[PDB]
Amino acid sequence: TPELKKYMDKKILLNINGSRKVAGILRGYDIFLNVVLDDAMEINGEDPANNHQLGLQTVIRGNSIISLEAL
Amino acid sequence: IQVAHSSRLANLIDYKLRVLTQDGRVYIGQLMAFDKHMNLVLNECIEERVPKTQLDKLRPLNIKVEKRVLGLTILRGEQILSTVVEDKPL
Amino acid sequence: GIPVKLLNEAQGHIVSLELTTGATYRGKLVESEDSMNVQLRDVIATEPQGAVTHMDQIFVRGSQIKFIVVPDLLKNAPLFK
Amino acid sequence: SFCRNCGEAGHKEKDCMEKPRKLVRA
Amino acid sequence: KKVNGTSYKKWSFDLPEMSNLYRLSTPLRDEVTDKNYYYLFDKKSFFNGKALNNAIPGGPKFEPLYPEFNSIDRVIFRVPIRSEYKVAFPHLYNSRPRSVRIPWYNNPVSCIIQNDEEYDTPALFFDPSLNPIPHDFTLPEDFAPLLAEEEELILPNTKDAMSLYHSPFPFNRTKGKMVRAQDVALAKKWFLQHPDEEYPVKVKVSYQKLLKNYVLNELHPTLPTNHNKTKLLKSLKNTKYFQQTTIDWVEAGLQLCRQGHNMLN
Amino acid sequence: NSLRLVIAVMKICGWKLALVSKKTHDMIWEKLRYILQTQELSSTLRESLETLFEIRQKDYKSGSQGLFILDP
Amino acid sequence: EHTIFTQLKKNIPKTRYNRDYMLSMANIPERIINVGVIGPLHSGKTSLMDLLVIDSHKRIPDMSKNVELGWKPLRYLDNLKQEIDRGLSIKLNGSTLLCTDLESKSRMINFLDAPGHVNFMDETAVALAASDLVLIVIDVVEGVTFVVEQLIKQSIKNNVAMCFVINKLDRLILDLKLPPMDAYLKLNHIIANINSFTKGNVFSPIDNNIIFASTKLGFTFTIKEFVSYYYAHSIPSSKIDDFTTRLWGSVYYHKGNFRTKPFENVEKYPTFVEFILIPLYKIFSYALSMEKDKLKNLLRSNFRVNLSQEALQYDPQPFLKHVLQLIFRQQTGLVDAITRCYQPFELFDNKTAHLSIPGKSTPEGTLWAHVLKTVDYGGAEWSLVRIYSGLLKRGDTVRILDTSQSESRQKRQLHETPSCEVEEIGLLGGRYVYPVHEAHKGQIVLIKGISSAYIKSATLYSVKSKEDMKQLKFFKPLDYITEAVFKIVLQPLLPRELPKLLDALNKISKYYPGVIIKVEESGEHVILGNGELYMDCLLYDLRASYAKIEIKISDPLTVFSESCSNESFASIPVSNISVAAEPMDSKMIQDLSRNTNPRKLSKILRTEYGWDSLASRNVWSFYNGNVLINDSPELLSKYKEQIIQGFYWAVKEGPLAEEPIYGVQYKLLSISVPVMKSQIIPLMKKACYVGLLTAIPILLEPIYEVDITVHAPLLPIVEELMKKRRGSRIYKTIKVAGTPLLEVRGQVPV
RNA sequence: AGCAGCUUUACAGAUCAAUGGCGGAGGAGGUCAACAUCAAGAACUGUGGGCCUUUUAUUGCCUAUAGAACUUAUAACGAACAUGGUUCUUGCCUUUUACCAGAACCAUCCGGGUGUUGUCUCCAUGAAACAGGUAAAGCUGUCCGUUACUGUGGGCUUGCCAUUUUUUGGAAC
Ligand SMILES: Nc1nc2c(ncn2[C@@H]2O[C@H](COP(=O)(O)OP(=O)(O)OP(=O)(O)O)[C@@H](O)[C@H]2O)c(=O)[nH]1
Ligand SMILES: [Mg+2]
Ligand SMILES: [Zn+2]
Repeated sequence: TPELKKYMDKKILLNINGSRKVAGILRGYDIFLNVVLDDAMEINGEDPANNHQLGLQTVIRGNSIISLEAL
Repeated sequence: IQVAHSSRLANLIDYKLRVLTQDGRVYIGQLMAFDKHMNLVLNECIEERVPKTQLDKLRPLNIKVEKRVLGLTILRGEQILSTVVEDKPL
Repeated sequence: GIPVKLLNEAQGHIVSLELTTGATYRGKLVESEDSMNVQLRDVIATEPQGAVTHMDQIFVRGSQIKFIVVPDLLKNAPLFK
Repeated sequence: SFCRNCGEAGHKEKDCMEKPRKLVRA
Repeated sequence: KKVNGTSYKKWSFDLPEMSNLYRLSTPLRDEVTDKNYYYLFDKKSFFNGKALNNAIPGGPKFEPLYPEFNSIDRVIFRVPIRSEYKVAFPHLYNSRPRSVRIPWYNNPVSCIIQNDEEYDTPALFFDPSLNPIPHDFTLPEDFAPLLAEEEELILPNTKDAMSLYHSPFPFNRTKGKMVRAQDVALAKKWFLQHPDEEYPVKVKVSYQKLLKNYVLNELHPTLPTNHNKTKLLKSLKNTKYFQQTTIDWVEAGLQLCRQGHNMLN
Repeated sequence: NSLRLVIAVMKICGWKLALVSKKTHDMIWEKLRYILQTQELSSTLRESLETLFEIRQKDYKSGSQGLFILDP
Repeated sequence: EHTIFTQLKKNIPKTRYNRDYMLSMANIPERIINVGVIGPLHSGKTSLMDLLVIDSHKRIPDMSKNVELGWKPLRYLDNLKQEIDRGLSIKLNGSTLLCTDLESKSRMINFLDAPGHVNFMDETAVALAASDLVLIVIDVVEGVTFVVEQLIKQSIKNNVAMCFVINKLDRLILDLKLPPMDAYLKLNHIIANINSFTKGNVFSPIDNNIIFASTKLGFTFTIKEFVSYYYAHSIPSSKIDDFTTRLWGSVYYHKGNFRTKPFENVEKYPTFVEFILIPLYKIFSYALSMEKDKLKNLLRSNFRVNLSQEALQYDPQPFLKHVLQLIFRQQTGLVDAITRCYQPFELFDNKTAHLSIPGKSTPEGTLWAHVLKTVDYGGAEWSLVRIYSGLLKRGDTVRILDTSQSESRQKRQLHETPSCEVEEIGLLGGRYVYPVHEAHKGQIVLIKGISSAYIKSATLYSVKSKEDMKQLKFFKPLDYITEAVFKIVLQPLLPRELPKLLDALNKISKYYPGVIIKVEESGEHVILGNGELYMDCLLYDLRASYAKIEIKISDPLTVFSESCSNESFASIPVSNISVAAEPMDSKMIQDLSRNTNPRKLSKILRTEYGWDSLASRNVWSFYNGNVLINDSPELLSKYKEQIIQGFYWAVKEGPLAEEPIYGVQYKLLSISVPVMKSQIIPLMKKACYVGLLTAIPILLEPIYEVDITVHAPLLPIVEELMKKRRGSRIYKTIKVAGTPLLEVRGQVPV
């Protein structure tokens, strides 16, 4: 498994496919690197005006995750 | 250099190879190991690429390729197009 | 096979990844997997266009890695024997 | 105790007068 | 196959032969498998007894090697300091332990369960002496444990092999070098061990004296010089004045009698 | 499976039964030991079975010591 | 005359790996593990280290043909002349090895081989202080004896990881002749005993926490190792873990199917017996009794190992060892167990706190190290040091603070240390020292030049600046587990040689951590040790190596202590401040003997001990199992320090025979005074004496616990022996399951 | 097991120039001999490089590399076990020899291992010719056979036994 235990209940920023960024609290994960996020937000640029709150539960498919950064 | 026609990757350990990747670059180095995925270990690896400024010279010649010295390098097999032998073992 | 064993043998050394997106991360290898998922710590990230950003940790999905440069002192680790 | 070698009691294996297997002056 | 050749220098036997020799040797073979049997009754403890001029029961006696504090009003008498303690811990229980050689401390308590007694008792059995011990997924159907081809766990010679495995040298070996008939010290094991029976005084004294000679031989080695040159018979054989032949031993002995008689007369 | 009586009989006569019928005697021991080692015994039974093992371990005749014994 | 040691660089054995690569592990903390091999006397620790050493080296000059064949053990780490002659380990020794796990990832492992004799429990304590993880080597026959319980408890207290090596399995097969099912029941019983002491941490063969071995026959294995070697190739890879976890417990197998009950009409044994014990038994049985041709084909077909023509000529024991070494290979499964079981993120901080003080992490740029002990190694004096932080380089100036001063400096710091040079650094090699230029965090190493600044242990530090100096932590004195109660008095045979003896005693005091050496007021020297063997070893070292002079010694004695059995009959004052005393309660004596704010303490005393409100507040000090109670506070508070000092002097030299006072509570009942301090201290000592003499004074003697292993028919003889020894008593008699032994537990006055 | 790969000591078929690979041009013994060597910084030689010694002959140390037979750790060729000499201290004594029995320092004797060469016996004897070289040779020229592709067989790998992290395409424009 992805050893993502370190990241549980912490904020992460995921760089996903298509030059998109999503920040959220890691709620759980999967053998495929699928992840669940609490409090998820889409990141567009530097200005917070272009950021968009997503929803209560967000599932990200594992092959779409390029990388994740701890926050 | 000419190599035996029956040669598989299992035979080419310690040979210097040019390994060509899907993004247009080449990696030259002594092969230390390979894997069922075609993951490769290149010792003393160097990367060469043809810059877009010099790419027009290849259209229907001296090409100034840019190099990085990498060192001991793992290539992930999905990125590899093909491999060519450059040199024999010492 | 050996390339994955070599990566798990690089654990605790400084390694440099290049990704399929073109980005380069140099940092200390914290953890690795048979997928080539890697964790890096104390990381310098080079954007493909040249921008440099520092991050405290990064986890990279192994499918997105293009190549990994490990220290040369690994060339005589027991795994090659 | 019965001798392992000859069954007769009164002596141990090492003291047995029978080959290993498997009146007196006044 | 069994011997290197007529030079008769090396031997190599099979398990059933070694088993048969071990079994035939029971009256003269060594039976003490437990090394703890020799506690305070071994070479080093005899060396210490000699150096300390202390004689443990059944041990050899020797001439003494050497010719306010601890006053009785200051000493707490709880247990007598036995002579056995003086050889067991020779530095702790002696004030002047000169020429003492520290002994082997101990060996794990032996638990070798004995067998070969009842013809059909197996090699593996829970002997009366032992305490009791009173406390979906699938694989290919042809998958089986290692060595499943052999149904017999215990082979016909296994008991013998285990018995020989625990026996003292040389029954512990399947190959070896030949030795001179005079170098096989058959009776030595008897006096190196405690007397097997409560024998008369003269017998116990003989046991002690044989041990004394053994201890002196161990204490004073006389190493041979590496200069193997000029051995007598080989030197004589090199001359034309000596010839060789083969004769019966009794004839050779009678010849030596006649020759010695002529020499002296 | 009335072990409480088998144990009582074995304490008294097992040592002769081992001389006379060592085959069946060592079957009864392999059955009795399998019970002790692999079955959920009640304590008063268990400690009497274990005490039969102590008896065999050190003095198998000690189950018929205290009875009156007329000489042969 | 003292040790078998390789003095010549040229003759140091070459490793199979490159040592420069192993030293390149050392700059990575997480690639170093410190492993302490501990366990009962003769459990096989040194033999296990022989296996690791022989795996790691190309050719060992000290290895005879008898050792190579397996007739005798190498005993590499038992290189002292005493250890060779006595046949047991006496001093802590070790080796730094590059070890690879089952995924071929190498780590540097610093192994420390500790003596198993209870007399040398001090060396075991040093091993526990130095190690991250401990391999508890248990002799499968005797099982979890009382010493195993103590080592497990001590490991938990020391915050080390554990793995258990169930050694000498050959004794189940060849010695006891247990059938394989009963050998399984014996192994399961042992593991259940182990688990009864490990709190809630479960130890199991399927978790690899249990390693099976026969160091005599050169083999060790775990279930994962055995499966990867011989079963993984016959089953789908995605099922290997599911198979491994089913190789223990009440699981039965028949035709590719598993069941928690035996299959009808099959009567097979559990999966562990079928897939692991039976083949092991067959290896033993066949190597000893099968014809070499058939055996050669079986080993080729099943284990894919090829017997050489020379091996076919080997004698039975050498051949059995050779075959087992071919099948089980190197110690890879043991290294794999070690390296997965230790997790520094959940142990290292707790360890460093336990050995020093809870607090902030030490800065990465400051050198901090624990000087565990000094060793007489390879004809020179060295210091065993574990680097906790920074980088230590040859020639660096360092501050060595003798750990006896740690408490003082800790108190002064929360609110000058000797300086010396690291003249040499070297890795442990058992019979050699491999020199290195520097040592990193996590390494255990030998350092020369610092051993003059301390006696038992010390803290090594090199602060960057006075800022970080505020954060410096000092290591506590090692808990040597056992207390030295066996006593002997000595003096030189010739008075002219007294200074030589003094120098030798200083060396002994440094090389034997648990020894207490004190010069008495009469001029005679007192040595306190753990037991008769401990004393015999140190006396041999004095007479043969350090003093080289003849020394007169007394018969064995013991350390007594003075106490009271009733309250003081009268508040008698003294002059030249009346003090009273009472017999301390058993519960508090026990807890203080185990070392277990003013308001918090008052809660402890009021709830568990029931002391009254004043007593629970007026306690001035706790010292050597005694308590001082102060019951106008300003009138008394002027001289609290001097009164305490007088009490400290009294409790270490009582009125009966100037023996330590123990188990008494002293209460200050009055003061005789309004330059004064000079009188207060001696008079308070005198007051304590009177306070005790006015009670019912008594003498206490230390009582040894005794563990006796004996064949069960001989229990009457042990009984008679205990009856013949005054004050000795038998408290328990455990049957050692599946063996003819009993473990008889009792007590004997020292 | 079948399928697949690697490998080639054998057999068959095909091929058969060269080149390459592989293999080769006595064996077992002897109550035979000679020579060498066998108790020490746990303690071994050689090749290569540096320094010192040496003064034309080689020694010692450090470094690099290759090999380290036999013997040895509860230390030792020998799982065994004698005698002599000198000195000291004893014993019985009546002086010496011959002796008592402890020590220390030294010898002799009965035996032993390993290596190398020779010899002796028995049994064998597609290429053992000729020439050079070496301490010698399985070294060089030379000679003989076999092999390269396919089939069968042997040995090894343990691959088979398209669904998110690699190899059944987010590519192409
Ligand atoms: N039968 C058997 N004996 C063993 C085994 N391992 C060690 N021994 C023996 O047990 C004795 C002690 O072995 P060591 O390796 O010195 O044991 P140890 O744990 O280091 O002993 P100490 O450190 O002194 O406590 C030796 O005689 C070994 O031969 C084993 O696996 N089986
Ligand atoms: Mg040990
Ligand atoms: Zn008989």
